[PDB]
Amino acid sequence: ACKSTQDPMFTPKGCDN
Repeated sequence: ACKSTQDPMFTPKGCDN
């Protein structure tokens, strides 16, 4: 269970996908 926070240092592959 990951936090949904889409930013330049965050990677969406595996969390917000």
